[PDB]
Amino acid sequence: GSHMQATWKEKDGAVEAEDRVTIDFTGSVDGEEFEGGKASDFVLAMGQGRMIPGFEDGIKGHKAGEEFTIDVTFPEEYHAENLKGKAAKFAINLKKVEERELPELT
Repeated sequence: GSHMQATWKEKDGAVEAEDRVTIDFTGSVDGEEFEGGKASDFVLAMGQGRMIPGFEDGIKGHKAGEEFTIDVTFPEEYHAENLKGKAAKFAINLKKVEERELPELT
């Protein structure tokens, strides 16, 4: 299945200004893990997808293959039809942290 819809050009080093890490986590919200209560290949954008104090903490993008637990709650603006206003808790495990650069930065 060779196609590749999305475009990526991330290197193989640590986290950078606006990168994208690969993390797997499992957590609950009000004491009960909802939909996203469990993620394996969670592609986080370091400084793109409103990296909140929670993700910006553990999922810094410095420990490729780490296992940590952080809190996460999405603001009133980050209301995505999938996880909008998700005030929950997660236990994540960092992995592939590279330097993604979709938009041309001049």
